[PDB]
Amino acid sequence: FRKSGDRHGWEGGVIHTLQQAVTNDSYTTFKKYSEQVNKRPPMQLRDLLELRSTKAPVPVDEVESITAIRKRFITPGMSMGALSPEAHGTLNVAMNRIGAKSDSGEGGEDPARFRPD
Amino acid sequence: TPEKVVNLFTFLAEEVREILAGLGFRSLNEVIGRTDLLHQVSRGAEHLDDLDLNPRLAQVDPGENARYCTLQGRNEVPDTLDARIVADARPLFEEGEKMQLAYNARNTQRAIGTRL
Repeated sequence: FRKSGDRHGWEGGVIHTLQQAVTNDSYTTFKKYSEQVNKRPPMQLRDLLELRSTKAPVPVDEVESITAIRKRFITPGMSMGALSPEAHGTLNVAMNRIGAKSDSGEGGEDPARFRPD
Repeated sequence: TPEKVVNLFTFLAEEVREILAGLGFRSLNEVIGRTDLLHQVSRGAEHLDDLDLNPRLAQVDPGENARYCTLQGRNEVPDTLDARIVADARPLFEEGEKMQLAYNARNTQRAIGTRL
């Protein structure tokens, strides 16, 4: 990235906003981050598209729970070599905590981590 | 000594068995509610009271359903979201690991998180 350069996916304000929203644990800051991300010129194909429905708006307290949807996300493979044990271990435990599935990535894993502490 | 209570209850049971035997019937499930087997007598020819227990001796003819508990097992109650909670928290019962869940509640969810 360079100020004289063109657009980019990960800018500076974006990353600072995301990190502060995660640390502070405040959904309003994450909404601000999402607005700051969506309000840029088109960069990818999916941006050219736009949603459209003909139904009626429904109250948000009738759709699936948060966990029923979180059970769908995963984290792709990350190698134990190109990462530090700390980061991959933290990612693994954080994904196993809420029920979603993490990955292993090429490069095996420590067998000593087969049973919980 | 507990044997005292043992023999007490056994003697009471034998007495009621003999009483129902002499009465004529065969089991207790047929005399419950047949309140026409009772009659009122007087205390004596000296008190001259007019006690009438008739406001009890009447009863209502049931019909189809019997006069006792014909339904074994308790009457279950409708379950709240916590049941679905149990279905999600299997690792907490099978391996013992932490869990973090979240839901949208309403004022029609009584006594949440009790079965857990």
